Amino acid sequence: RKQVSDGVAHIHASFNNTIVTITDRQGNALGWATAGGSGFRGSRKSTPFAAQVAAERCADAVKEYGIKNLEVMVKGPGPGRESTIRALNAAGFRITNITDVTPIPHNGCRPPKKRR
Amino acid sequence: MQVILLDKVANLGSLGDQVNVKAGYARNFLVPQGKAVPATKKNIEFFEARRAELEAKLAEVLAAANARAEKINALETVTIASKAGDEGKLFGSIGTRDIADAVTAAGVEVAKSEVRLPNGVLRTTGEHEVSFQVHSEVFAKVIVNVVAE
Amino acid sequence: SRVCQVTGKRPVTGNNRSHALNATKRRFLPNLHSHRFWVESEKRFVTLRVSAKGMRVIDKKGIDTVLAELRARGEKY
Amino acid sequence: KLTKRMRVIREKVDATKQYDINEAIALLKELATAKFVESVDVAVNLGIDARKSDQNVRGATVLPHGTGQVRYRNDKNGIIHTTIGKVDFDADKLKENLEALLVALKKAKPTQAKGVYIKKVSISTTMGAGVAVD
RNA sequence: CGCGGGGUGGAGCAGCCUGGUAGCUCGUCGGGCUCAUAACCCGAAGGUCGUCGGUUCAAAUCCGGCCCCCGCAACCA
RNA sequence: CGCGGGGUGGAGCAGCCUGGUAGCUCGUCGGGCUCAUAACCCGAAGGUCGUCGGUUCAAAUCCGGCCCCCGCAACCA
RNA sequence: UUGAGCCUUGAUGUGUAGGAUAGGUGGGAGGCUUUGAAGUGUGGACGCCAGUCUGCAUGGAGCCGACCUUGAAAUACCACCCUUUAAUGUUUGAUGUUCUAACGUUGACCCGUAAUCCGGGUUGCGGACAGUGUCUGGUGGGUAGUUUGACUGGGGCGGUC
RNA sequence: CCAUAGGUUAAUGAGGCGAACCGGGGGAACUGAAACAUCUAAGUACCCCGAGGAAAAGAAAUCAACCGAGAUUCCCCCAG
Ligand SMILES: [Mg+2]
Ligand SMILES: [Mg+2]
Ligand SMILES: [Mg+2]
Ligand SMILES: [Mg+2]
Ligand SMILES: [Mg+2]
Ligand SMILES: [Mg+2]
Ligand SMILES: [Mg+2]
Ligand SMILES: [Mg+2]
Ligand SMILES: [Mg+2]
Ligand SMILES: [Mg+2]
Ligand SMILES: [Mg+2]
Repeated sequence: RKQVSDGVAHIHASFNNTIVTITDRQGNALGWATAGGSGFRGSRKSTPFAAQVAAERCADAVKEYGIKNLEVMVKGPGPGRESTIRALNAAGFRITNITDVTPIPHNGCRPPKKRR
Repeated sequence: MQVILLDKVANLGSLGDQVNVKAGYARNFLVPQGKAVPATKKNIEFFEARRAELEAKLAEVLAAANARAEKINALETVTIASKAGDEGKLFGSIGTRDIADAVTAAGVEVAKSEVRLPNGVLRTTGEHEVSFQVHSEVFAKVIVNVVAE
Repeated sequence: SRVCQVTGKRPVTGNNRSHALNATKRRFLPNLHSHRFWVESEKRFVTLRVSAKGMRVIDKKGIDTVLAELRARGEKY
Repeated sequence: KLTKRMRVIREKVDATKQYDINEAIALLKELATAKFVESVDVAVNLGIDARKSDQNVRGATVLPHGTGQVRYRNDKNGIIHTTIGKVDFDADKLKENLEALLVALKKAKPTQAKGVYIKKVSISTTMGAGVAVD
């Protein structure tokens, strides 16, 4: 369990699923819980509620670590992004600061042409 | 093996111990360096009475000469300035060969085998510590200042 | 040749009996290895071409004792 | 865990040693330090399979000095236990008792018992230190 | 001449080795959906198992003759 | 020829190894579903442990066989 | 560092009857406590989070066995041990890094020597790898030794033995 | 550095040939088995090395049998 004092709660909110990984301050992962691994498979996987219950099941699994306060790094458009931070607060954490790490190129690689 | 020692081996021995060591360790290291001699019936007798009384301690005061070897140089500093480049960056990198020549003509008459370089091969212009090995257990800490000539 | 200096071993021959007992001539070679020894007498290195058994012989006997045997056998060492 | 009594019980006796038959019988006076007169139960680990009904060692032997004939049968795991009388019976009396039992077990050898029979025979009193015999 | 396989509802194919009870898809027939057809959904029917005989309690099957089809073979001078 | 094992609703797998107290995933209904079909989602239905003896308070389990599926190494009548 | 066997020692083990996160067995009913007590502060270990385990110490010398509910009695005391597990000792094994002396060097320089061979000597780089011997599994037409039936209205094909 | 390696000179011996025999180092195949692979052919042919007048072996860590014989070599039996 190692008993880490504080950590960072990353939020990967893509269009179809939100993986919420709680790592320490040094990036090393301590636990995770996806919106598709907590039931809600398919159409309901892309909902802000599934994103909520994703972050809920991630609050535990890290109780063994005892992270009191944590920073949050959101990433992606997704359906979550704002419903997942509310549950991550309701779990009993002290939100140090909320940062947005959405990766945006300065017109780098060519995006797909898809979806007609 | 069963090789009886002649010195102060850093892990098992203490001058006069009948330690069992691997055959390769004794044959290639202990034998040719005089750190030990094969424990065969007759050879044991030459050590236990002749050497263990007198010759053993004679090598111990040689280790006292190693204590003398720690301060053969007075100031304990050797400054070498050879051709280099700009912003430090030495032209031709110096080595343990020349440091053996540097301190001998300027203090400690040391050989190349007792010369060390704990930090690279000294390409930089500045402060360096050539930690001499006056003895396996007790060393020297002569500070070498390499200046860009 | 592969003849050891000390033991005087040489490559003997022999059959290679398979599971069907088919005899086939093979050749047993000695475990030669060029090792360099330290003679306390001359205070130098004498390079012999000895087998692995011949090193355990030099281990028991003296190093110079073996060379005394090789000198008696007219070998260059 | 341990205190005043329980530790001295183990300090007197050499734990890492199996004593001779005429040795253990005398040394037991050092251990039985209760108000009453204790007794010594005998621990004999039979080299038979308790997971095999064909090898069950079961019988009764007469104690020469009493407690006094005793009854015995092993566990579902391999060792059998029974007493050989009071601790205050003289040392050579227990000597008479112990030896009588060992014969009694070999007197009841199983046919399918494959392996060393006794391997370790120990006795101890009420408040006794673990003492194995030779 | 020989070797080996096949023949089963209107079509194409399982079942045969290891006998008693034959199934899948399409098509057909009837109903529904639609303004009408196709598609789609629901229900049902439909087979002398090439042909004759024999073995057996019982033969599509196991065995034999004949007819049709398919592949292989039909060679050395 | 042993040495290892593994056998559980229809069925693939648990749980056994370390004694009492059988879960799991598809194959079927009721639905909810929606103008609808699709898909989804909800609750139900089904092995007392392949079979027989011993020990034991209590055997799916531990110990003996039987029928196997195997995993091979063997395999010089 | 990290597996495995073992030693010492310390924990571990809530169908259900239940004051018990009790396994079988078992000798015997006093240990226990002032070689500084019950109760507790508070934290850790353990955890099916039901309840154990426990350091120091304010406190201050008590605490408790058959009794009664169990298929079993009270780790109060002790012995032999089983599943589960902790520290240490020891024992070999498999990895990772470093070291230098074995070994390699178809790197440099010197001498033998006017000689790109070779040997020795300094020195640099590798390094217990590489390579070689014995044993060993796999692969192996690269190579070698061979087998591949008879009857038959000629042999083959088919069929038969 | 010494010292070794190496270099120069002298002395003694060796080198090659030879018919078989002899000891040692390597070592086939056709053939027989009515095929063939274990096996046989055969440790033969042949190649190599070394020596002598002979060579080899040889004075028991041998056999025997609880009685004894006493190195090796060769021949007849033992016995196909
Ligand atoms: Mg595309
Ligand atoms: Mg229509
Ligand atoms: Mg071929
Ligand atoms: Mg042939
Ligand atoms: Mg013919
Ligand atoms: Mg000649
Ligand atoms: Mg033939
Ligand atoms: Mg002559
Ligand atoms: Mg002679
Ligand atoms: Mg002779
Ligand atoms: Mg006699």
